[PDB]
Amino acid sequence: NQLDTFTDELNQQREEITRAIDSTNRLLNIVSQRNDTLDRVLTEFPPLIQHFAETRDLFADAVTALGRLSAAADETLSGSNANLHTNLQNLQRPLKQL
Amino acid sequence: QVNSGDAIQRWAANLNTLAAQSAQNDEALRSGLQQAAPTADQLNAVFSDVR
Amino acid sequence: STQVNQLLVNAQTLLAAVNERGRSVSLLLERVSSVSRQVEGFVDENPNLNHV
Amino acid sequence: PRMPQIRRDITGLANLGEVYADASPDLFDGLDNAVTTARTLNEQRGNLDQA
Amino acid sequence: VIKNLNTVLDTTVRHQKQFDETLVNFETLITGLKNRADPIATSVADISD
Amino acid sequence: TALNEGRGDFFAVVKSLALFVNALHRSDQQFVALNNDLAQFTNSFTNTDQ
Repeated sequence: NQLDTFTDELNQQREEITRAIDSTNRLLNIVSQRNDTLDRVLTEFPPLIQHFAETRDLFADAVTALGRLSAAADETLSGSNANLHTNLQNLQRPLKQL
Repeated sequence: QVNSGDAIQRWAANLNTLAAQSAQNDEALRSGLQQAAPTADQLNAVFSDVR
Repeated sequence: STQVNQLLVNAQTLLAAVNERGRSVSLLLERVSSVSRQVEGFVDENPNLNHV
Repeated sequence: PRMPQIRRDITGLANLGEVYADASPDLFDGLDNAVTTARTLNEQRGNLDQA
Repeated sequence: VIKNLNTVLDTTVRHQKQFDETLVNFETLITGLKNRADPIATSVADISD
Repeated sequence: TALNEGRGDFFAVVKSLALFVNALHRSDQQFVALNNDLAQFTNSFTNTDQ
């Protein structure tokens, strides 16, 4: 009885099974024809990832230091753009006459 | 993974584009690294002189 | 598997934290290219700066 | 008793396969160029650390 | 399906040691970056600005 | 006979995939969020061609 129920349930999904088989076939065909790319990835990416994991702290420190510099630089260059422009525009003539 | 198909396709295409742009300028990338190594030290020296 | 799950959830957290500042990250490359061009032009067009 | 879940898994597997088939070529081209730039970075690990 | 899957799987098996180590290394890197994500994101935004 | 000769490997696959899925199934929405955030983050650098 249980085999009858199980076989009925599986037979009711035959179209979905065929579609899944076709989809897996297409994906695996594309991956098989890029197997060379897969080999080239697995030969050279794991060392890069390992070294990045070795120096994650240094990278984070570099990014944070650059951000610390850039926040102050941005506030200075945003609070002194228009004022510097106007001061230079006004001081052009005294510079020329001097 | 199925419900986010558009997102994975979009970032796959964007990864393709970014990787192509980065690979087409390989010598530019090497020169950028080789010049970024001592220029930051020189900038640090200049700033520490006028600290 | 534990490492894979932790990697995926931490990557989601990191990407969510990074791209909340969408405008600045979306313009980082344009702005760095623009400032590079401006600095190059400023140094190029003023060759008398050293004597000054 | 877990047969509706089996049907859900099969349908999701088919849909995920279709999405991955759509997104695969871009991913693999990006992986090729990423291998190029990754070899570039590996050849200058010391320069990157100094930077 | 059998042929292509076998090809890909033996390709992965040839680099089984590296494929095993890269998951751990990537998890370590991603965790280390996530523990400082907010300062990192703030720094990136400040650099762009 | 073909299945029985590889029966041990197949059930090792079943156990290992059970561990994998049991440790990864709780974060389905976090995975959707990860994919969307990755798409947005990559879109942040591919607004133009170059």
